[PDB]
Parts: sequence; C-alpha cells; structure tokens
Amino acid sequence: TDFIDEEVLMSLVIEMGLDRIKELPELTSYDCEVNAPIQGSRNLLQGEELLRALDQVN
Amino acid sequence: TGPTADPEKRKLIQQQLVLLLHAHKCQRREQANGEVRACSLPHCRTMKNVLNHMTHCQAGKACQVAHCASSRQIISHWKNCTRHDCPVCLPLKNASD
Ligand SMILES: [Zn+2]
Ligand SMILES: [Zn+2]
Ligand SMILES: [Zn+2]
Repeated sequence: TDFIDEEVLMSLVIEMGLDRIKELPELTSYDCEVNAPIQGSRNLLQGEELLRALDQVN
Repeated sequence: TGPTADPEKRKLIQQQLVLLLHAHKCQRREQANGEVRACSLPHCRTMKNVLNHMTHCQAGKACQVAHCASSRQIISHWKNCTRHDCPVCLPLKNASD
C-alpha cells in the first residue's frame, strides 16, 4: 500500500480547482528550491527516478 | 538559511504536484491498458509531455521548456521529504478517503 490511490487523487484534483479552465502558473526553479527544498543539489532526480518517485507516496 | 517561504508558492507547488501525479497515472493507465485515452483535464496533455521530456532531459535546472525544471525540483522534494509536518506534502501524503 505504498502507491497512491487513483480515486483519492481525483478528489484532490477537484478539491484543488485543477479541473477548472485556468492558466498553469510557470513556477521558477528558484521558488521551488525555497518552498520545496532537497537535502542537496546531488539529489535532483533524473530519468527513471522521476517516474518511480511518482509511483510511491512515502 | 535564505528567503522566507511563501504560502502562495507552496499552494501552487502542491497543485503542480497533484497535476504531475495525475498525468503519470493517466499515462500508466494507457501504458497497461494499451489504447489512447482522451483525457479532458486542463493541462494534462501538457504535464504528460513535460514528464516525457523530463525523463530524457539533460539540461537540469537551466532548462527552457516551461515546468521542466520546476517539476524536477518538485518531484525530487516529493520523494525525499519524510517529515510529517511538511506544509507542501501533508495534504497530499495524508489525503485518504
Ligand atoms: Zn489526464
Ligand atoms: Zn528539460
Ligand atoms: Zn514535503
């Protein structure tokens, strides 16, 4: 039960207003580094690591 | 440490994260199913292509394609964040029925 459930995800999608026709904010790298930091720059996921990370929900 | 964290920026991050999670599952659904589904959620196509570009993108942070660098940073936080009190992840990781 490590993978996120689809039904819940859809609830999140609708509860966050993501089903509404809007523009997608273009977030800068710098803003994400501040509000969503990683231990260090060596931990930037690449390649298949990206898909694998979206499967899990630790 | 650095600048102060913006609650507005945090919300946009978890919105993009939720969209990325959807797109991935929206694609894995077609990767096992086989047939090409016509998803109607706004920007799903965009983030699907972002994901596909990012899996073989080599420019890292410097990249120009919109949402590539931000998505890499966000998904990287998603994986490495273990904290139970994280303001970005808590509504997502602790979502449930
Ligand atoms: Zn979709
Ligand atoms: Zn790129
Ligand atoms: Zn977090």
